[PDB]
Amino acid sequence: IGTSFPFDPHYVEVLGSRMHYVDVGPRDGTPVLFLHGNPTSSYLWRNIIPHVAPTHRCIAPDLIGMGKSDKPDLDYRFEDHVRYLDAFIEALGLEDVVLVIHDWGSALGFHWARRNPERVRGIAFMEFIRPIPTWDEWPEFARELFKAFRTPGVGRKMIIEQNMFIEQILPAFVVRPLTEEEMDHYREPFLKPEWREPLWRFPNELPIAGEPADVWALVEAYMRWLHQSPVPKLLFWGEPGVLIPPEEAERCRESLPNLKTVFIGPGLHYLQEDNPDEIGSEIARWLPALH
Ligand SMILES: [Cl-]
Ligand SMILES: [Mg+2]
Ligand SMILES: [Mg+2]
Ligand SMILES: [Mg+2]
Ligand SMILES: [Mg+2]
Repeated sequence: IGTSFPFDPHYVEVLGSRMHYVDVGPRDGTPVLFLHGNPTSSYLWRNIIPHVAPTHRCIAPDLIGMGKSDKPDLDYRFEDHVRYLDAFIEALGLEDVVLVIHDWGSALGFHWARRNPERVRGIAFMEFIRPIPTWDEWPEFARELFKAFRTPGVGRKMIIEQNMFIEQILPAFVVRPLTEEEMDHYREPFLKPEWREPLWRFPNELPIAGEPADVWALVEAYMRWLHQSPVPKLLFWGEPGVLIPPEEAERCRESLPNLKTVFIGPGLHYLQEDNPDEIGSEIARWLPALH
C-alpha cells in the first residue's frame, strides 16, 4: 500500500479561496469525482486513483479547510462545504460525473446527486452517512468518543486541543496499522490547533436523533432519493465495518435499486487504507457499463 502522493497540485479559486485537487487521466469522457470526508483529504484516494486514471479522468478535491485547500474563516458546517463543493464543480466546468464518495464526502455527493440527478452517471460509495435515529443505533466502536465530541466544551478540547480525530479516530478506524509516514500526511493540514475547526464541526453535524435538524432533513431527503433512483450504484463494505457492518450491507442489497456490492475483506471505516486495490480495480471494472 503506497504512502507517497505523486500527484501534481492543481488549484482553482472558489468563492475567494483556493481549493487544491488531483487531476489525472484522459481529458475527455465522463470524469470520476472522488470526495473524501473527516479528517482526511485527497490523500485517502491516492492508491485508488491509479486504477481508474488509465481509462477516466480523476478529480479529487480537498474540501475547504482540509488538505492543501485554503482555510477561510468559516464555521465549516455542512452547508459551508456544500457551497464550496458546488462552486468547485462549476469552476471546473464539469457537466456529467461519476461520484466516488465516503463519510462526509458521501453526504456531499448524495446531496449534489439529488439536486443534479441528470448529471450523475453512477455512484460508488462506502461507509456513508445516513440518519441514525438513536445513539443505541450509532456504531458501538468509539461511540462514547462521538458522544463526547458533541458535548459542549469537552468536544473542542478533544478535537481542537488534543487532535483526537487525527491521532485516535483515524488509526482506530483502519484495521491495518497506519505508518508514521501516512500519519504525517494526514497531520500536515492540522499542525496548528486553530486549523482544526472543520474536524470538530463535522462530528457536530452528524445526523443523530434528529439533530442538527437541517442536516437531518437533507440526509433523509437524499436517502429517499437513493432508494428511488435508477442510477447505477456500487457499494464497498468491510468487516466488521463501522457505519456499514455486514448486516447493513445486507439491508442495502435488499432495498436499493441497481446496486452492486463488493466485499473488501477486513475493514472498519477508512476502507481505502485497508484494501485500495480491490476498491480501485472494481471501480475500474464497473465504469464501462455506465455507458
Ligand atoms: Cl465526523
Ligand atoms: Mg487567495
Ligand atoms: Mg493538469
Ligand atoms: Mg495552503
Ligand atoms: Mg488483507
